[PDB]
Parts: sequence; C-alpha cells; structure tokens
Amino acid sequence: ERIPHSFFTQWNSELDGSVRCNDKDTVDSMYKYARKLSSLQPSSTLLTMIRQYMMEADYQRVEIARLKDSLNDKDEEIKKL
Amino acid sequence: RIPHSFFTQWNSELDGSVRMEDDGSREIPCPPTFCLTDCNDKDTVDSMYKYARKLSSLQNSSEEGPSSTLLTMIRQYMMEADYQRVEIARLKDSLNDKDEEIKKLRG
Amino acid sequence: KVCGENSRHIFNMILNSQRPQFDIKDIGMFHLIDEIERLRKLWKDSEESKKRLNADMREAEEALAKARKKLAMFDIDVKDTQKHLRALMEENKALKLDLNV
Amino acid sequence: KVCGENSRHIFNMILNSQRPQFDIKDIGMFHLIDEIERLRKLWKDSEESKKRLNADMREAEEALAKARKKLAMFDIDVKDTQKHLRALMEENKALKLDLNVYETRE
Repeated sequence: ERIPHSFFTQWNSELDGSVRCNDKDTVDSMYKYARKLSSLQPSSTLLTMIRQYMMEADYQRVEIARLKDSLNDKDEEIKKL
Repeated sequence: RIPHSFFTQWNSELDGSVRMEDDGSREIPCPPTFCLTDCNDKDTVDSMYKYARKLSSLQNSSEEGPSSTLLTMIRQYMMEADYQRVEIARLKDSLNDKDEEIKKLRG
Repeated sequence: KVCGENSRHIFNMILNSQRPQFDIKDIGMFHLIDEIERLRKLWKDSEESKKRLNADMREAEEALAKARKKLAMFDIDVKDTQKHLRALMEENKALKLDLNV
Repeated sequence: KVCGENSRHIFNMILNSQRPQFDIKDIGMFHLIDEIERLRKLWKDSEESKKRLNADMREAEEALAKARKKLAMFDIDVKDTQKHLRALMEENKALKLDLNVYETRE
C-alpha cells in the first residue's frame, strides 16, 4: 500500500542480492552443434507456491483490517475508562 | 493460520478469473523458403535475413518487455506482502500492550 | 530478514522462466545466413569463371584446328616437291651417265 | 472480495507467461545448414568442372604452341626445297643441252 522508503530500499537490496574450403568436416560440425542444441531444447511447483503466497498476502490484508477495528475498540475501551 | 473457509473461497475465486489466451501474439511466425533457386537468388537470402530479424526482434529482444511487466508487478506485490508481515506484528504487539493496559483501568 | 525466503524463491523461479536460453543473434542464425550468401557469391563466381573458360576453350580449339589444317597443307606441298626432286635426281644421274661414257 | 484483483492479475500473467520458446527445427536452423551443405556441393561441382576444363585448355594451348613452331619450320622448308628444285632443274636443263649439242656433232 504505502511502503516507507527505508523498507523499500532494504527489501530490494535483499532481493537483488539473492538473484542467482569445399570441406565436409566443418558442415558436419554445424549439424552436430544444432543437434545437441536441439537436444538441450511455468512449473507446477511455481504455480502451487505462488498460489499459497498470494493467498497468505490477501489473508494478511483482512487480518490487518481486523486488528485495526479491534484496535479502535480497545481505544474507546480505554477512552470510556 | 488460514481458516478453511477463506481457503476454499480464495482458490475458487482465483480459478474463476483465470483466462488462458491465444490471440497469436506469443506464437512464432512461419519461415520463408530456405532454398536458393540459382546462384543469383539473393532475394531468398534477403528473406532469410528478414525472417531472422523478425524472429530475434520478435521475442528475445522484445518479449523481455511484457515479461518485465510481470517482474515489476511481482516485485511490488511481494514487497507489499512482506511489509504487511511487519505491520501485522506491530499491530499485534500494540494489541497486547492495550490488553495489559485495560486491566490497570479496572484497578 | 525483511525479504522472506518465499519471496526470493518465487522471484528466482520467475527470473528463470523468462530468460532467453537461446538468443537468435547468439546461437548464430545471422552467421549461417552470412555463410549462405558468402557461398552464393563464390558459387556465382565459379559459374561465371566456368562460362569464360568455355569461351576460352572454343577459341583455343578452333585455332589449333586451323594450325593443323595449315600443317597438312605444308606437308602435302613439301612431299610433292620432294617427289619431283627425287625424279630430277633420277633424271640428272642418267644424263651424267650418257656424258661420262 | 477475497482474492485480490492484484493476485488475479499476477496469476493470470504467470499462467500466460511464456519465453516464448523457439524450437530449433522450427526457426530453420537445420534447414539453414542443409542449404549450406547444398551450396557446398554446387560450388565444388563447379570447381571440379573448372579444374578439369583448365587441364583440357592447357593441353590445347600446348598443342597449339607446338603446331605454330612446326608452321614456322615448314615455311622455311618449303622455300628451301623450292630453291633446291630450281637448282636441279637448271642442272638438268644444262646437262640435256650439253648432251644434245655433242650428239648432233657426233
């Protein structure tokens, strides 16, 4: 929502530091290179991790709003007393 | 910890908004002809360069643009979730402090 | 600390799902097309050079044929005078024999 | 309400997220190499024919060179033998004339 720039700067820094001629021989080398390159040529675990993650994040939002309401309740429970 | 009701409502709500698309944007264009008709067929060689230029410009240089949109959006999303974790912790500590403070008022 | 491990893991996976493990310029598409065009020029030059050698060959063979025609003309005349020469020798010898008795 | 619009937008982008992949056979790499090898044979076949024709050409030029030297000798031989003929004809004429004079005198 509103993120203090001190946290913005530390979080970015934390994330960005965790990123981790007339010859036939040569023609046959081209096929060979493209044959291994072809052999060398979104995961289900990414999809299931981002699902849990976003579910937590959205649940934290209403959990925040719940605490804020319960916070004003305690204030007038202080305020009256 | 997540209540089971919130869990089922969220997952189902995400799935009902999921839309898999093929407008053809991320599809690869078909190649021209790769055979020179004669030793003067420079048009075909030109068509090869045109295809290769179309190809490399198409995604590898270009698809890093729309994929950056995901990278920036996921970045702000997660920084927001991670910050709310500290906001939650502060609000809970603030709630516990007022619990101990409500009792003093009774005395 | 601040950046959760889940946040890092998801971002890393996404980073690896978008990176181009085969850049078209890098894998050599343009170099291969460069080679087709280069070979095209060499092929064209050879066909052109072969055309001119045929034109050089037609002239060389024609002039050799003309020389051989001349060689036969000269040989026929040479042999002809040599034939008359032998006859005159036979005739001269006989005349000397008459004078010599 | 529960699933944030932001959560949906990102999940949709990830599902629709694609490299997208370039299959090497599809982009024409093997076809490109096939054409290189095809050009190699066409170039070599032309060069082989050019090799073989050059040897026929040098042979014709060499035989032409031998013939023209012979053509130079024959021109010398023709004129010289004609001169030898004239000398023998003159000798023949004179010998007959001597014989015909001396016989009439006898």
